Amino acid sequence: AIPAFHPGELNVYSAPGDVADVSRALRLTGRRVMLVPTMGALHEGHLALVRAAKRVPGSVVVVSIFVNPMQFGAYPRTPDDDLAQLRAEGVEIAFTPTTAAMYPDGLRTTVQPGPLAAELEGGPRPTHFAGVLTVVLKLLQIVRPDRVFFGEKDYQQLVLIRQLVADFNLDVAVVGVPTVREADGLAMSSRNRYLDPAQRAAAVALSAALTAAAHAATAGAQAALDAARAVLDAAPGVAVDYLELRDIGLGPMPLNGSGRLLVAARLGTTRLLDNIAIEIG
Amino acid sequence: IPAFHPGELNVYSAPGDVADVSRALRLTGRRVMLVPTMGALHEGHLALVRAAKRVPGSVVVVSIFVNPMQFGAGGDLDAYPRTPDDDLAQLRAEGVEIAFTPTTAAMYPDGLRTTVQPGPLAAELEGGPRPTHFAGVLTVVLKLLQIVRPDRVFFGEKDYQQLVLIRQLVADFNLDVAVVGVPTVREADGLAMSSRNRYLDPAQRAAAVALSAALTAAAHAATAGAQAALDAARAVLDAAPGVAVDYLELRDIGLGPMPLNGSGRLLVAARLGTTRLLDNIAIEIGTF
Ligand SMILES: Nc1ncnc2c1ncn2[C@@H]1O[C@H](COP(=O)(O)CP(=O)(O)OP(=O)(O)O)[C@@H](O)[C@H]1O
Ligand SMILES: Nc1ncnc2c1ncn2[C@@H]1O[C@H](COP(=O)(O)CP(=O)(O)OP(=O)(O)O)[C@@H](O)[C@H]1O
Ligand SMILES: CC(C)(CO)[C@@H](O)C(=O)[O-]
Ligand SMILES: [Mg+2]
Repeated sequence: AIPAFHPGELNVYSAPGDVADVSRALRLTGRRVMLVPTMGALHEGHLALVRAAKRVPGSVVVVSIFVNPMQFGAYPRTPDDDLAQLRAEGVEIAFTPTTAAMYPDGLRTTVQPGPLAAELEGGPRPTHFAGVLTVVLKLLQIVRPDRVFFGEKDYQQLVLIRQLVADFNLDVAVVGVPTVREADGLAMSSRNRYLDPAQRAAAVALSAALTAAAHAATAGAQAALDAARAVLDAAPGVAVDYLELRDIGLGPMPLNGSGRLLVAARLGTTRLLDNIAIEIG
Repeated sequence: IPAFHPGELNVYSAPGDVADVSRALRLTGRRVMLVPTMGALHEGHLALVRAAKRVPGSVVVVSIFVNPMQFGAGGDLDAYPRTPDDDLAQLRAEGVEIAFTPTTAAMYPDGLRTTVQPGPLAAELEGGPRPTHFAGVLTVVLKLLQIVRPDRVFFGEKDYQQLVLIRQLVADFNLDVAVVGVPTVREADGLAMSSRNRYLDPAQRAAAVALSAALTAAAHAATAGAQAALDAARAVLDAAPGVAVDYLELRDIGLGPMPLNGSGRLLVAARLGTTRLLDNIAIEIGTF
């Protein structure tokens, strides 16, 4: 028998088989299942993902809350508050599995990403994306959503998930949602709370550098890169790990055309990242 | 949706075509059965097909694809037997409605990019000397399952380690498909059917009976314990001319990090000339 599902209410399921059965039943009833993968501690950035999923006609939104140990090398856990926010957004399904339910046999079969996973964010964390793709593949198989939502803020992650979907012939649409930003441009992130006042003010340099580059781009790729570097060079205590212009699939940037500029920097012990669309010329 | 002529063999090479047809069939209530093969079909494959065919209201999809990823450098890939015409004739004779025959470019348009990394069992037995073989197998099977989205997928017990690894793949990635193992089909004297049997000359073919003879002798000797079972198999293999044993191992049925306790599987791999043959059998320790 299919588990109970109360429309218009937030239905919480912890067992994978339960959400799998409900999702299947709902799709048969005329709903389009939308999956929004999270690790909890929800903020406006996550709500933008949720709102994107909810606006699809016939949508039933499934928000997974799962701190995936495999993508780590202390993590904030606010169950009650996260669920309240989801209820406030009109989300009808929350999937909150335990590590044991997701990995009943430990790490055995896993996903091995292509070479892009060793670059950029993969430099300091070479096994991070294998963890991300493995848990995302599992969530996709459990929930079987029509569309899955990820923030553009973690652009490399978004691109790797598009590679996962294409490479494994997955029947799901991957939707990238624009980065939600604080009033001064800083990309919203749970980790921002760790920045002291001086670091928080200096942190504006990442987004300022990216938007400066996007507008400098009419003058060419070098102009865009040099403008971004100048902005980052005007900030104290911002240790840039990388500032790279690539094509939209993160391969080498074209002579002209569309691309993406990505930056990551360390402010004290907090690593921040950001990125932006760039049109060369 | 491409054309689907019921009661006839429909051949599709494009992944999108078989995906669309399978989806359409599933939507009308028919249950889709997938039998993955690398072609060069023989009675062993037909047993998988018949097992699939008997599921009520099923539509059977047999994929034929010599997967380059599971072959290690060498002329192994080029040497693999290919008999496409006889294969399709056999499927028609079996009443199969769908054959999926993708091209290498359709399956690997981006070369080897995202792939499946099997658990530790993949580095053992068959994987010892071929460390990337099972990643090739699991990657292609994962793709075939996503393309066809069958309710059940059929594999032969002959390649027992492969069957176990596919069950791991399905469990580990939460795949919504039932894995069905089908008993090994054998020639009248016991030889496990295999497309590689065609490389045994008359003498090697005669000597090859030793693998199955050794396994069945071991299964009956097992009432006396594991040592008796293994020694009986070894004696039969040792009495066989021109049979070079690669390995003979008795393991728990899951072939995993668990000691043998009552129910096991005895696996053997041996070379007759350049032909490497495999076989395995269920073993019950201390049971008559
Ligand atoms: N500002 C933002 N705008 C849009 N999506 C965002 C976002 N911040 C995070 N997301 C998305 O929310 C999902 C969950 O990612 P998390 O890492 O759990 C949250 P986070 O804010 O990035 O925390 P973190 O600072 O610990 O990394 C991802 O798809 C992520 O890209
Ligand atoms: N004798 C047999 N009985 C039952 N299933 C068999 C079988 N021989 C092969 N199969 C199964 O048929 C499927 C396809 O395997 P193939 O590699 O295409 C044929 P093969 O005969 O095993 O070729 P090979 O000798 O070149 O390895 C596998 O699931 C395999 O285990
Ligand atoms: C499972 C399989 C069809 C994958 O190519 C192949 O390994 C085989 O012949 O068993
Ligand atoms: Mg994050």
